[PDB]
Amino acid sequence: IRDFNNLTKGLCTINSWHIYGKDNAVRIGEDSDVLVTREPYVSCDPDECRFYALSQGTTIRGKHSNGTIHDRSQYRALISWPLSSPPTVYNSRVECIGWSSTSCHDGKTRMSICISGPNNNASAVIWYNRRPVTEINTWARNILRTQESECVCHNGVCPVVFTDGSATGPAETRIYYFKEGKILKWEPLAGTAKHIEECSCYGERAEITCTCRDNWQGSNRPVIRIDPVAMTHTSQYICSPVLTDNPRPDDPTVGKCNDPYPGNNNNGVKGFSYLDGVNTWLGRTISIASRSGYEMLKVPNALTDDKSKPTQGQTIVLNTDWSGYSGSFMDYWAEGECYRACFYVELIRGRPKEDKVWWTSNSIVSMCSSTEFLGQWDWPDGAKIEYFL
Amino acid sequence: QIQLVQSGPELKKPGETVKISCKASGYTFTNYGMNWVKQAPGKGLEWMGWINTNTGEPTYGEEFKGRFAFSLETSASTANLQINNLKNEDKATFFCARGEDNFGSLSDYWGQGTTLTVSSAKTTAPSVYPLAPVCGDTTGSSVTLGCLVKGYFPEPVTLTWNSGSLSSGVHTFPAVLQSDLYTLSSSVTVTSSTWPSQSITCNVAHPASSTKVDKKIEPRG
Ligand SMILES: *[C@@H]1O[C@H](CO)[C@@H](O[C@@H]2O[C@H](CO)[C@@H](O[C@@H]3O[C@H](CO)[C@@H](O)[C@H](O[C@H]4O[C@H](CO)[C@@H](O)[C@H](O)[C@@H]4O[C@H]4O[C@H](CO)[C@@H](O)[C@H](O)[C@@H]4O[C@H]4O[C@H](CO)[C@@H](O)[C@H](O)[C@@H]4O)[C@@H]3O)[C@H](O)[C@H]2NC(C)=O)[C@H](O)[C@H]1NC(C)=O
Ligand SMILES: *[C@@H]1O[C@H](CO)[C@@H](O[C@@H]2O[C@H](CO)[C@@H](O)[C@H](O)[C@H]2NC(C)=O)[C@H](O)[C@H]1NC(C)=O
Ligand SMILES: *[C@@H]1O[C@H](CO)[C@@H](O)[C@H](O)[C@H]1NC(C)=O
Ligand SMILES: [Ca+2]
Repeated sequence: IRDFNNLTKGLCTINSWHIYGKDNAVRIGEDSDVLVTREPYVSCDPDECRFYALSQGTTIRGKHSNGTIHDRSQYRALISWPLSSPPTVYNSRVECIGWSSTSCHDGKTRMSICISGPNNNASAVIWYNRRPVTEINTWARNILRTQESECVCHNGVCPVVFTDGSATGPAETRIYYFKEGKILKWEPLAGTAKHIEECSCYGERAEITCTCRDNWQGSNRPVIRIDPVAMTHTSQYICSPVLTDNPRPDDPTVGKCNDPYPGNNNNGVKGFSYLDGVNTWLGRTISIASRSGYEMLKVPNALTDDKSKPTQGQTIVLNTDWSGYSGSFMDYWAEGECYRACFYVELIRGRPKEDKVWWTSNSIVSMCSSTEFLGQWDWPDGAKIEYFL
Repeated sequence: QIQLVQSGPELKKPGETVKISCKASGYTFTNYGMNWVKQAPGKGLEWMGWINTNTGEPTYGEEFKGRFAFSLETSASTANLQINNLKNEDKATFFCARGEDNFGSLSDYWGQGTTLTVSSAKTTAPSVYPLAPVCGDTTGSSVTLGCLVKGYFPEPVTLTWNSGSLSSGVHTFPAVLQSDLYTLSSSVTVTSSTWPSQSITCNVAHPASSTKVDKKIEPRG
C-alpha cells in the first residue's frame, strides 16, 4: 500500500481448505530449466503473492544438482517467482545470498534477511527495499539460523526470531524487532519453551503468533506470542495431546503445556498451527516416523486445553505420498472482514529416501481457508523418480 | 484393531505358481501401503518390496524383481504375493506387514505368516501311536504319557491331549523330516490320581490329508 500495515482483523472461520497454489516444479523440471530448491515459502506484497524458496544454484537436470541434500553452501540464495509457476532460471528473482531466510513486507516495501557463513562465523544481512541496510554477525558461533517462512509486521515493526547454537540442547534464541531495516531492539527468548527453530508465524488483532520447532526434546510444538506494539513476547507449548511435530511418539490422552512432551529427541520438521480458540486447526504429517502425508485437524482450543482431541479434519497429502516442511502465510491486503488463513507444504523429492537420484528438490502445495465445507482432495508432487534415470 | 490374517500354508511342487492372500482390517487400506518380507529359516528377515494401496504401484527389491508380483483386491482390502515358477529356495515363510509410513520403512503390525513348502514330495497321512509307559514312576506321584505321530507329509499337524484340556505339562516337540516324511511327538505328565483313572486322548489332526485321530492312551501294562 503506500502506508504501513496494521493487523486490524481477526482470522476468518476456518471450516475447510481450498487449494490456492500449485507449483508442479519437479514434474515440469524434468524437461525445463528449473531450480533445485528447498525450504520453500509464500509471502504477499500489497500487490501480489509469490513463492519464495532457497535456490541451490543448479537445475534439477544439470550435473551440479548432485549433492543438494546438503543444506548450506555458498550456492544457495533466497529466490522468488510468480504464484504457482515453477522456480525457473529465467523467472526467478534473487532476493539475497544465504542459506537461511525470512522475508516480509511491511505495507510500504519488503524486508528480506539471508544468513550466510561458515557454521562458526556466520552473518545475517537485512535487506530493506532491495538494498542491504543492517547486518548482525553470529553470537554463539554454531549455525545462526531463522524463520524459513515469512515474517509479520505491525506498523513498521517486524519481529523475526533467530536461533544460534546447538540443535541438540540449549541454544541462544533472540527475538529481534526491526523497523525499516534498522534494529529497534531485541530480547532473548523468555517463557517455558525449551528450544526454538523455524518459527511459522501469522498475525491478527495486533499480535503475532509463532509455532516453532523443538529440536532438542519436543514432539509437541512450542509457541511464541509477540506483542509487536509493546515489543515483548512469551513462549509456552501447545497443550493438546494431538502431537504435531515429526518424528513423534504416539499421541497421549492428556499432554503437556509448560514443558516438552517426551519421546523423540534431536529432531523435528518446520510446522505451523492456527490458534484461535474453537477455531484452532493444527497440522502434522500423517506418519509418525517420516515426512509422508500431511493433514489438517480442527482441535478446538489446542493451545490451552490439555485433553483436546480433534473434531474435524482434512487430508491434504496422502500418507503414500511425500510431504516435508510446512509454514503459515496470509494475504494481509486481500479485501474483507477478516484474514483468510493459509499455509504451504514443501514436497521433498530426492535424497535421502528416494536415493535412486542424487538431488534433493521439492515441489510446493498451498491452500487457504474456506468458511464453506468444501470437499477434499489429495495433492501429490507427482513426478516419477524413474524418468530421471 | 489392526489384524492381518493371511492364507494357510502351501505345498507346491517345483516350478509351480502360488497366490498368498493378506486381508486387512482395522485401518483404511488405501492410506497405508503393504510391505512383504521373507523369513527364510537359516538366514533371517528380508524386505521384498512394498505396494501403494492407493495407486497400486509396487516396488520390488533386487532379489525379488522377476518372479514376485504384488497385486491388491482393494475392494476386500487384500494384498497378495504371487510367486511364479517356484524355484526350491522359495521354501520360507512370507509375512505381509503394514508399512506405517510412505515406502514402508516402519513395519508396525505384521501378519501371522504363510509357509511355502516347495516340494516334489507326496502327501502322506500320519500314524498316531499311544505310548503308555512301561510303568516307571516318572517322578514322585506322577506319570508321563506320550504320543508319537509318525509318517506324514507335509507339515503341520495339530496335537491336543484331550480336546485342548490337558494344557499344563504338555511338551509337543518340533517335527523333524527324514528325507521324505516327518516324525513329531508330545508328552504329558499327570498325577497318579488322574491316570489310568480318566481318559487321556491324543487328538491329532492332519489337515492336508483330512485326517483326525483320537488315540486313547489305554493303560497297557
Ligand atoms: C468430501 O470431503 C469432506 C471434507 O474433507 C469429507 O469429510 C471430512 O472427511 C474426513 C475423513 O472422514 C474427516 O476427518 C476425520 O475427522 C475425525 C473427527 O470426526 C478425526 O478424528 C479424523 O482424524 C483422525 O483420523 C485420521 C485418519 O482418518 C488420522 O490421520 C488423524 O491423525 C486422526 O487420528 C489420529 O489422531 C487422533 C488424535 O490424537 C487419535 O484419536 C487417533 O487415535 C489417531 O492417532 C494415531 O495415528 C496418528 C497419526 O496418523 C499417530 O500420531 C497417533 O500416535 C496414533 O497412533 C479425521 O480427520 C472430516 O472431519 C470430514 N469433514 C466433513 C465436514 O465432513 C467427506 O468424507 C468427503 N466425501 C466423500 C464422498 O468422499
Ligand atoms: C556425483 O554423482 C555421482 C554419480 O552421479 C557420484 O558417484 C559416486 O562417487 C563415489 C566417490 O565419491 C564413488 O565411490 C561411487 O562409486 C560413484 N558412483 C558412480 C555411479 O560414479 C558422486 O559421488 C557424486 N558427487 C561428486 C562430488 O562427484
Ligand atoms: C497503525 O497502528 C497504529 C497503532 O495501532 C496507529 O496509531 C496508526 O495510525 C495505524 N496506521 C495505519 C496505516 O493503520
Ligand atoms: Ca522434536
